Amino acid sequence: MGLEKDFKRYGDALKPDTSVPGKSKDIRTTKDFLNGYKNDHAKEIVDGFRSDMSIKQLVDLFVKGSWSAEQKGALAWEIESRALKVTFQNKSEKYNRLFREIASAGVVDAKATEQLAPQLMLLNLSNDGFGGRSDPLSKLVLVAKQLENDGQVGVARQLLEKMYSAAAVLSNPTLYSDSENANASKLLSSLAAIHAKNPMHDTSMKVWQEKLEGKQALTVNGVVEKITDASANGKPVLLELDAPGHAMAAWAKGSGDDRVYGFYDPNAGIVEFSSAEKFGDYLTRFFGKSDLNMAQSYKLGKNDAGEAIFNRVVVMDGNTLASYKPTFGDKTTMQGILDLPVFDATPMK
Amino acid sequence: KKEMRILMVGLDAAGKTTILYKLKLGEIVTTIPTIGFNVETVEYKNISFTVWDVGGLDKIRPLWRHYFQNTQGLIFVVDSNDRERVNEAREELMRMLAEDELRDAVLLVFANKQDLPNAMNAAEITDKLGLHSLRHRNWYIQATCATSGDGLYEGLDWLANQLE
Ligand SMILES: Nc1nc2c(ncn2[C@@H]2O[C@H](COP(=O)(O)OP(=O)(O)OP(=O)(O)O)[C@@H](O)[C@H]2O)c(=O)[nH]1
Ligand SMILES: [Mg+2]
Repeated sequence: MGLEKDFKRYGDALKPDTSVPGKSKDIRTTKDFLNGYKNDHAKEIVDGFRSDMSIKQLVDLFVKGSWSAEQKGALAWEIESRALKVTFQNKSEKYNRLFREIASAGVVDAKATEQLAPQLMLLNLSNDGFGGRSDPLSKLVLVAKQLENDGQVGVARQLLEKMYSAAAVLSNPTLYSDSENANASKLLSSLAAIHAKNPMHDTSMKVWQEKLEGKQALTVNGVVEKITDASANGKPVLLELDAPGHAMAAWAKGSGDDRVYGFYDPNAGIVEFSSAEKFGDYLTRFFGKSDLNMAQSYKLGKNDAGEAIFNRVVVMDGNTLASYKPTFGDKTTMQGILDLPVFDATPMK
Repeated sequence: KKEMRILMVGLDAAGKTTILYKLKLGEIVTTIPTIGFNVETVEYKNISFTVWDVGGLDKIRPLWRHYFQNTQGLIFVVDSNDRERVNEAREELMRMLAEDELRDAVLLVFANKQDLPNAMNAAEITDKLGLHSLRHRNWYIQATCATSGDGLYEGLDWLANQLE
């Protein structure tokens, strides 16, 4: 693929040899790049930019030039926008085919559900150039599933809908009220707050029961056994699954016939099954070489038997996570972040 | 043998999600307003249709253009019983047909909810949407009731035949 080569050339040019160590501040975190990274901005600030350019031409423009961090952000938005435009439907189709095949096989799981909301595409539309919020989103989804276990309905579903709504608002700001624009921005700065004061670093509250790493790092089958364990039945199981550079979530909630087993990859979406067997099938084939091979694409390490392992699995304490307050001096909890509005009742402009 | 990507759009409440799952699962599913999209692959004769059901609420209609990639067919679904919004449907259809990315897409209109009592019929929808004005466009209009499934495979059959 031309795209894969070009997208890798582009990537190299963002982590450059003027600060070799993967210890120096990455440019995607900087205020200048992040101000740059938005639609309709390269045409204002980048000499030689034209909107009819291909990806390859944009990446040529990027690597040949002498650019400020802001100019780099604007070009990054244009390159990433087009790259996601070329790939995201292919990828979604692939995830859906695996879901539907498992859901439909043998005895159909009539309660199986999928909701796709690919974060990279929605965050690019939302003019957020940080490069992903898999960790904040995974944590918010685990809180949502704690809340749903205790009886709230559709909390994770609505978080994901609100990502769509924020992306509609932020990409087309003049169509919505000032209040809606402020709402969308506030949703996204909440993800950033969670990253800035990550509750796993918080020693005054313990949001986690157990961290499984290094020596006792879990395989995919280990995650499956923990989620589908009948000993739990009644109680929520809430795991955060950490690859080296990407976070995901998995859960069990509900009792008896309302018990559901779910998985959230922020890059794809949420799936839930009522069948434990089907949940196990999905996760195995999602990560497994034999099928979607996400274990390789998220670059999981291996144990001595050569099986893929997560860097870390966190067994979450949901009620404590729910009450965590990511910003000092602001009462809003993880649950309150889930409840933030985007659209409100004002008719569209 | 042939994969064809289909974009399905229309105003909220048109029936798009109902149609998708009627076709895919053979069932009527209880739906909510789609904020996001659904997608399914529907095998029909030689063709794998990947059908993109995108939400039609006004506040997320600007997102429709993010689903245009490599799309061979457009399904526009109109609530035949919604006389108040039919000119709005027409405006939204025409905005899509204006997009250079879709210039070669075939267009199948589903005149849905034919079972409701004040439903405009196919000929009337054809005039209200201005379909006859469509120059340089392979199009077709099929009267449907999603909940019974009447018309849906006739629609699909035409589309399949155009795309082969
Ligand atoms: N009577 C009747 N009801 C229908 C028909 N098709 C769909 N419905 C109903 O109309 C309502 C809306 O249908 P949806 O499929 O959710 O509409 P949608 O186009 O997906 O709407 P958005 O998700 O907002 O874009 C549901 O209650 C459906 O059951 C039909 O042919 N006749
Ligand atoms: Mg729908």
